[PDB]
Amino acid sequence: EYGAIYSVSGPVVIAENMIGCAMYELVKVGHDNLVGEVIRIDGDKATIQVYEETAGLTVGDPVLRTGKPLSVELGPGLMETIYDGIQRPLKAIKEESQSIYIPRGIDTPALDRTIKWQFTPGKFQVGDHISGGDIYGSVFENSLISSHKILLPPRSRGTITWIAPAGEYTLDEKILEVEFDGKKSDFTLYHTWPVRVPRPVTEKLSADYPLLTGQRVLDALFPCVQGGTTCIPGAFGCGKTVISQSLSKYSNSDAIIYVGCGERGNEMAEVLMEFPELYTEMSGTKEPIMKRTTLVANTSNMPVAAREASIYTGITLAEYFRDQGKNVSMIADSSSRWAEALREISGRLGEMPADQGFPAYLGAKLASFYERAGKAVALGSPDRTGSVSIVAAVSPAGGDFSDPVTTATLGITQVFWGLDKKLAQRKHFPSINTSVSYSKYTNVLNKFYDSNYPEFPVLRDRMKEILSNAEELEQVVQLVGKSALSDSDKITLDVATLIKEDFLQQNGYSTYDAFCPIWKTFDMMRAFISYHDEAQKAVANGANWSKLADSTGDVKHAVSSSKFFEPSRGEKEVHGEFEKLLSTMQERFAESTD
Amino acid sequence: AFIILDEVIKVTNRRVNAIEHVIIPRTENTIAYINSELDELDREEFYRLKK
Amino acid sequence: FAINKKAVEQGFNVKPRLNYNTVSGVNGPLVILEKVKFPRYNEIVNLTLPDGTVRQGQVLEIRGDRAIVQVFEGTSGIDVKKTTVEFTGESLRIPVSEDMLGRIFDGSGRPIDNGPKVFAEDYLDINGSPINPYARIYPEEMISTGVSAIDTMNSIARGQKIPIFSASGLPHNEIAAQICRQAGLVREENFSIVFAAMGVNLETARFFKQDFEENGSLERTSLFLNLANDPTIERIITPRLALTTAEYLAYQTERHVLTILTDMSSYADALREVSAAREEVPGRRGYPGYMYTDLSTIYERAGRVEGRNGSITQIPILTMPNDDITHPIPDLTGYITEGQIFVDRQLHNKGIYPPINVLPSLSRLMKSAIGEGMTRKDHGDVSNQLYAKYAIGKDAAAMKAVVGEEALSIEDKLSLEFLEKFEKTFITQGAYEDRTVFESLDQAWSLLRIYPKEMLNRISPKILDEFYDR
Repeated sequence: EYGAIYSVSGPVVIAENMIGCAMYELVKVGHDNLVGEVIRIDGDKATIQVYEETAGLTVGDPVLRTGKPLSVELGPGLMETIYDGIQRPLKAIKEESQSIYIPRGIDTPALDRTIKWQFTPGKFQVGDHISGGDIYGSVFENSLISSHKILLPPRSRGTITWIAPAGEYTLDEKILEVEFDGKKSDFTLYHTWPVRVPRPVTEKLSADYPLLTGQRVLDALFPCVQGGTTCIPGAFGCGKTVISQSLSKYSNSDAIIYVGCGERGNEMAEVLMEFPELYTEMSGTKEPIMKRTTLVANTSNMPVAAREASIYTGITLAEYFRDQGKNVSMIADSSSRWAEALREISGRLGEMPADQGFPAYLGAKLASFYERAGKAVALGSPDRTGSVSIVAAVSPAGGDFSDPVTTATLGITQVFWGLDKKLAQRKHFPSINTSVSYSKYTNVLNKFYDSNYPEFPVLRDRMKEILSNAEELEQVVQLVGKSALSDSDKITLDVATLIKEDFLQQNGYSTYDAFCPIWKTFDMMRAFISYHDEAQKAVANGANWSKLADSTGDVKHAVSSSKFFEPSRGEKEVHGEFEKLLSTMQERFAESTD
Repeated sequence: AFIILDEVIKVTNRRVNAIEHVIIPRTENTIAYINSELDELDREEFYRLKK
Repeated sequence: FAINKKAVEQGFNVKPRLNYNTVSGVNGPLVILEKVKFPRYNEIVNLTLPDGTVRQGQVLEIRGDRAIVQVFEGTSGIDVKKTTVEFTGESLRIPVSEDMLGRIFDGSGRPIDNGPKVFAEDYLDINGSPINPYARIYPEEMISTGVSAIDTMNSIARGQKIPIFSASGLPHNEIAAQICRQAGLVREENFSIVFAAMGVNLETARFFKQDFEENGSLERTSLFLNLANDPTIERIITPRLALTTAEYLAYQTERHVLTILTDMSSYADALREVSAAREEVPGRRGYPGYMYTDLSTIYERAGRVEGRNGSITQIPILTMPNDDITHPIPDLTGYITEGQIFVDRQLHNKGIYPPINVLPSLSRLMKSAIGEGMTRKDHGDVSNQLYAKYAIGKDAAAMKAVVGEEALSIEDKLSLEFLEKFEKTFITQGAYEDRTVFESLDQAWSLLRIYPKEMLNRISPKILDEFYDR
């Protein structure tokens, strides 16, 4: 029934008279009912770790055992919500305590329990056989998440014997009963799940659909595929906010789960104050992104037991939303801080340190957590198909890349988008360093490119070659001088400069350059290559680049004016514009080359 | 002046190339090795105290 | 025959086993029992969690009446009131039968190909007694892998163990697939292939399953998969299961087996993790003090035998942490083994496939396989000449970047030309191109035409006089 306390030391509490405690399980300790996690067992005693401060505990205080490991509530009412590491609703705590601090031991349900949802019964009906993962209804939540499907929790079977008609229901009402060995199961609108146990799925699949962002330099040279993985450096001058905002505003995804696993405070207040001001543009200036994203935030002074268990909370929600047939995309934030918190937990527990101090777990846990991404087919009746994508952000531990975490994550991920402050400080956005970044999903996207836009791979290979040749020429001009080069070399350098100035660089503060669709980029690459090759042709047949640059005139102008055609004018208009531009360019090269 | 300047530039550029290519990396490797050794000793001290 | 009919007659016997509902603690991945009635060291037990889900364990210590059990599939959810153990009175054994070929098993050696159980011919302990050294015979044979850098500068004799050192991101998977697809005795492609991958991502497993299927090799193979998300402790069992299967096949059905171990680094990491759970004295960089013996008891299971015809060859793939040949894992791996092929990062950045440099690679048993009666008599020393010239090219190029291009005698110019061609035409080859040793040696001779006869000293004059002119 209850176990008393026996000894207290730091965050370690040892209870007694407790028989029947799982090795990992949540217990309520003290008269304030703090939470803890069983760690050791020997006879009656059971070492417990208390998340919050342990001061004021007295021998003999009762202890309650919950009977399940650290879990998370899943159901309606997740979107437009802000949580702590262990899913504490911060928007409701401030309304309950009416203060600015978090009371020690305050407990409120993770989901609002007094609100009416409109439930529509599914295709199942009494007498039918049902199994885990099946859909048996729907719920209306927003105008953006228009249908929130209801799922029978996995690991549950039997024959349904009672269902409710469509109506107004709250999260404390039973709406289904399943008979397996007695009509003794009652299912409400929500269900829980352990956070360290991957959510079951029918079958994993391969990733073959690109993750469209809007930035040309990423969708063209270093593409990412839905269900993939990524990591990017985290610093101040560079700025990953330019990535996060665009990804959460224009990606082709149906949900975003931002996760902050330990930050500086002020620089968390400056992101909690921005999301409820970003408007997506579909079917009009649709409601802010908050209708579509749930957010997990952890400042630096939250309980350490929570700052390390955050990325497990976000990924579980991402998998839950995948289980409905959506394309989720989690976004971590400074996983290095999570690694530091893990090291702190282990060191306090006490274990032999591995390379540089981190425990041996790091290499295994990183890969295990990263394995949850990827496309999959959910287990259920209507045969959904979803995917989850992770975009990490490795924070150089002290300003380097030799620490174990960076190497471990760089060998696990598949993409890398390097960012340099040198480019950013001199007005170059997005500040991508196109030499150290790379992408490995290139050869898996052919099944899509050839079906839609066959010429991509050759064009991008040629452009990468052009840039490499430009930098090659650049480490020699300063010593040998520009005059010692041919006209082909100068043509290559000039086209490289044109690309670097009016293709890679994007505005992001207008309507013409804020989100470049796929064809809007394919056509630009086509036009740039059509200019470069026809320019090289004139030198090949006999001419002087001095007489080519001047004679061309508007040729080097129309290409740079291509980016000023707003992509909101309709695809057909821009396609016609580009085709006419190519025709005019080749006609002029037919004239100027006479 | 042409001959003298050629000589001086040649010697200085040669010295710069030598320093860049076969001095800095050697010292960097030495620093990395010593850094590893220090942690190697720290681990043993920690283990003794643990025992 | 009667001898066959008696070895299994002892099978017809029934031996009940106890159930102990008495646990007295849990800590980390360990579980402590009490009142066990004559434990046995290295036994097998069957935990039955209160949820009703079975697990498996293995005793590690036994005092008067306590047994310390480590659980494979984690330890969470266990309770000291409702759990239940059951001592099987035996070590861990695997069911083997020559019908395993063409099937898929997971880390614990149970089918995952939607098929039936193995229906074994006998049970074998995953461990095995060492091989009486007086009953071992060295190879005296050669395998033609079709890779010039592997079949000319080094060599592989069946019955040999050769690692493949490669960094992370390099195409060691492609090299291994090519080798296994494209290996035969130099004048067979009947090498039954057992394959064991531990600590891999889904993409790698899918790729390997794909490659073995389109080459018509899946009907004579056997795969053990232990992906990255599978339980960590089980990664120790997998290589032993694979090697036990290989030993059965080869030394009891007389067929030549070739084994692949996809990632030994994950095995080492799992060893370190399980060790740190206990308090064993650590070696350098934290790895266990006895890792050398543990690796040795895995590698030293290949070779041939006096009274048999089978022969099992190993190609363990190993990943260095930071491209550091002085790391403990490569050091012990190359101390135990006999030679190793090195995959180079630098050559990879120039788009050279296979990105194999030859200076840091070695093959101990090359000097025996090559000679006369199997290849030309020049093979023994053409390799030495190419080695010397490549080493001279390296330091000639290194010198060029310091003093400039003023002190480079004609020797250095020839050396640089040789170094360029030896990489741009000789090492490089396609992903589906065979190269018999004769053709590779002809090309190698073609690259020594640069040097005049008078300074090819490492090579013998007799070979020069008879081949340098043809």
